[PDB]
Amino acid sequence: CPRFLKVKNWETEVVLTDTLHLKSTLETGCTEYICMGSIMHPDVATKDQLFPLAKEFIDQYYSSIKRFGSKAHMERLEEVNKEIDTTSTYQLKDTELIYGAKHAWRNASRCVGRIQWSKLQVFDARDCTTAHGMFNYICNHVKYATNKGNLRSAITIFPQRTDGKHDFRVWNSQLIRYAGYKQPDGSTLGDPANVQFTEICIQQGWKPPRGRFDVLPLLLQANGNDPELFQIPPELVLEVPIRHPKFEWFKDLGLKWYGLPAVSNMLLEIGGLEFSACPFSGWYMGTEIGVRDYCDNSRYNILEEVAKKMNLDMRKTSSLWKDQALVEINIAVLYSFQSDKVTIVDHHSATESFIKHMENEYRCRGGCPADWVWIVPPMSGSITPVFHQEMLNYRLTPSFEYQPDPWNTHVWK
Amino acid sequence: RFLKVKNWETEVVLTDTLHLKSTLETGCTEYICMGSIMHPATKDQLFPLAKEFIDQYYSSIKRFGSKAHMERLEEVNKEIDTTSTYQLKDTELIYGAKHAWRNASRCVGRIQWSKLQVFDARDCTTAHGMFNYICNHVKYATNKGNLRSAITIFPQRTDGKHDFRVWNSQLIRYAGYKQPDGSTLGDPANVQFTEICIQQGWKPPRGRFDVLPLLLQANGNDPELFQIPPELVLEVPIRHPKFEWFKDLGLKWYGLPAVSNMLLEIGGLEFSACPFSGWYMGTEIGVRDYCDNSRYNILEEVAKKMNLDMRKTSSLWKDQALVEINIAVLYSFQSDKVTIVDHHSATESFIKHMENEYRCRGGCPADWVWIVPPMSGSITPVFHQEMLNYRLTPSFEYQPDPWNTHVW
Ligand code: HEM
Ligand code: HEM
Ligand SMILES: Cc1cc(N)nc(CCc2cncc(C3CCN(C)CC3)c2)c1
Ligand SMILES: Cc1cc(N)nc(CCc2cncc(C3CCN(C)CC3)c2)c1
Ligand SMILES: C[C@H](O)[C@H](O)[C@H]1CNc2nc(N)[nH]c(=O)c2N1
Ligand SMILES: C[C@H](O)[C@H](O)[C@H]1CNc2nc(N)[nH]c(=O)c2N1
Ligand SMILES: [Zn+2]
Repeated sequence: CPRFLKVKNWETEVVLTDTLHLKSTLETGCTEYICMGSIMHPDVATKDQLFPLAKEFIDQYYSSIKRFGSKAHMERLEEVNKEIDTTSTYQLKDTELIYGAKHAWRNASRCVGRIQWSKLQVFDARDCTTAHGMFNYICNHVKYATNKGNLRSAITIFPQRTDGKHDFRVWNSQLIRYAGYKQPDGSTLGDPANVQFTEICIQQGWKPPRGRFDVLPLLLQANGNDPELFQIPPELVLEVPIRHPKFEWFKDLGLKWYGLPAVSNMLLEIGGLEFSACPFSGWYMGTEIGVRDYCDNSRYNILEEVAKKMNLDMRKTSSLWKDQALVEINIAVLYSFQSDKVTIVDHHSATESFIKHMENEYRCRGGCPADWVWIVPPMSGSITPVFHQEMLNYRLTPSFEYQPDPWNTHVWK
Repeated sequence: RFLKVKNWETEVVLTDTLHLKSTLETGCTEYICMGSIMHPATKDQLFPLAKEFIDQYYSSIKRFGSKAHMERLEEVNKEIDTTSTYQLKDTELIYGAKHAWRNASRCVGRIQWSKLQVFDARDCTTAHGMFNYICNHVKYATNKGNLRSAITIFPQRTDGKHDFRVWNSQLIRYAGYKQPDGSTLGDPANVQFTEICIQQGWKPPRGRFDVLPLLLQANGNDPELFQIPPELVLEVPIRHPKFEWFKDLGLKWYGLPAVSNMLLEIGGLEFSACPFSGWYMGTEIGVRDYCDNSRYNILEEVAKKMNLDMRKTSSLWKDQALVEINIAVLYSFQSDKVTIVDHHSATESFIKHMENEYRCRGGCPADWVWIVPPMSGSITPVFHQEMLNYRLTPSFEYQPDPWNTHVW
């Protein structure tokens, strides 16, 4: 592969140069003959597979702290090696675990908010053994990160995978989501995207309120055991009711959303070690709620109803009634959140900060992998600076990875 | 491998087999994806390519291996052998052009692919000849507002020294002027080209919407300036249906979108000059042309006339101005009976087209980065549609700007 790759920004003519891609550790899905950049998703490690993976991580850790080739470095290599040989695995030091987590985020090519990658509170939950313990750890995470609306980014990391039959898993794909209920007539109540999961919860014993915005319980799996249900204390779930700075009628739509975006279904990979339960959270970009959650057809789909109250001609598409309503919904979301002093970032600010971040990363690190398809906001694309920014995508490690839904893989006891 | 693509909104899955046919590169590797990078012959090189195209041609008319096929293969071989090139049959020229459109992964308008009027200009020898051919193109394709897709194909490349080139990147564009006080009049993207015309004898009206002259190079010679007759250049005054003040902004645009800087490749032959034209998707003008910072950059002005609170980004004043500006463009074109499509309709049609292609062709190369409209992304169906990108020939390729390679 070429040593230097150049990326251009077409708005500003700025050309950046990328050397970091050479450290790419895995497959993107693309080949020389086909590109899969718009494809969403394109058993344990052996002693022999694990050795080089850990050395790679450790070397990079000691390289980061400016102690490469030092005594401490070679001792750590020797200690890890002995440990893998004797136990078929190894344990990270707390310093290494934190470094690993921050760099997983730093390496997340699909994340527009990485400017903050080094401010991340890491909670080490590797001493956890039961689902009840997972519940305590998770509640503690929610409260710390919510911080009465002044959100703080954080991750809680459960014990790594051992044999594969003892994984810890949060079954919710996000810590806080709303329930979805399929009706006999085929209409859905709540968030239609979570019908399947809601049904599992009800099967497992959940008593469903059957409202529009019901916070789902946690479904938590410890040490390969069957999952257990817990209700997050309502007082820990910060919520924001959506109103509009102009249309007094907007609050009549009865809309609200949760303040904490917290992904819980991904697998954290550090130095060959797999952390299958690693809930992490930041704060929302407005479009996530105002465009995707509210206006996707297979989601809350409020476009028509908002358009009606906006009194818009809705017979033609070329009136751009959808577009017009979309803007207002997003003005509302950003407005309601700022008013309740709950941290949120609009897509203009977020994308600008990312360009600054990206430029700094080329400077100091020699690149910054980014997935354009995800970075570019789902509205007003070309009026944000990232639309014009050429990006290179590649997978560096440590990383956050997708993994199978656990209800497909679980062996019930 | 058979490859699957899912739409996430409808959960529809299509199966891609067509991709097994490509030989050209995409730019990506197993380890690096360049999906957002804009720009990622002899007797021995030329024949297999020729063979492939002719083969795929006869395969498409259901006469593969025929006597017609075999002789054509023989004919083409003897010709490359003795002349270091070959000429396409007329039937082959049309097919080749239609399929280069059909394979244009960055084009959302491909549902129209086979309704293409092809003008053979391979008999052209001079820039005057070129100007005449292009004027006929503009007049036909413009058609008094009822636009018709077209392509005009000039002589192929021979030796690289005698190249046919249209120098303007598009047939119709507005001039851009560098002001004393640092600002810029007209289209800032065109300032260099605009300057090259002035440096060639173009007397510029120095307006905000001066149609540039044509700059045509024939057979490798110096290019020559020609003014398109104004009655052939249709334009549209932009007005808004509620904001009566909108017309006072003084905005117009041309009706004919016509790319002239690309290279059409067929059977290993290279047509360096092949202006092609369709009709506009509204966002092209409303979002990109009017509101890019490096372009006409009118968001601020419009937001002013709408009296929006422009202090913080989180008011989305920019987004608000954006939607209104686009409503006007669609409204104006529709009011002047000039063909235009809005991004909602174009994307629907494109998804429909994809379905067609998978069904009858086993796939459809598509560049998600380009297909997704530059505003209101995820409320158009293409946002949620996974696309596979790969390079099929015949194809439209980029080429260097002529002012960087030309020996005057
Ligand atoms: C601090 C403020 C943050 C902001 C503003 C932000 C912004 C975003 C946005 C808008 C997305 C796209 C989400 C979607 O479309 O579903 C995203 C994805 C992602 N973020 Fe960030 N994020 C933040 C914090 C974090 C943190 C703390 C982590 C991990 C430690 C993280 C890792 C990721 C990953 C791995 C994805 C891809 C998720 C997926 O593929 O489903 N982000 N981020
Ligand atoms: C008939 C109606 C058509 C519509 C509505 C349409 C739509 C579009 C749009 C919106 C773009 C993006 C342009 C940009 O962002 O600069 C595009 C690009 C493109 N179109 Fe189409 N198009 C049409 C006809 C055609 C025709 C007739 C051809 C060829 C004969 C064609 C081939 C291409 C190619 C090669 C590109 C990419 C150009 C580049 O890479 O700069 N399209 N089309
Ligand atoms: C760390 C982090 C930060 C941030 N701004 N957003 C996220 C995603 C949060 C999120 C919350 N609930 C639901 C989702 C869904 C939205 C719809 N997608 C299809 C799947 C993920 C995503 C994560
Ligand atoms: C065949 C065709 C159809 C269509 N609807 N649009 C196009 C693009 C036409 C077009 C016309 N003038 C100017 C441009 C520029 C706009 C700014 N871009 C950065 C480069 C291309 C593009 C081509
Ligand atoms: C098909 C396409 O890859 C898919 O719809 C992607 C597009 N870009 C996205 N971008 C973000 N931020 N989040 C998403 O879920 C998606 N979905
Ligand atoms: C860097 C990026 O590839 C560049 O901004 C692209 C993005 N997508 C685009 N999409 C279209 N339709 N037209 C364009 O000119 C571009 N520019
Ligand atoms: Zn790729």
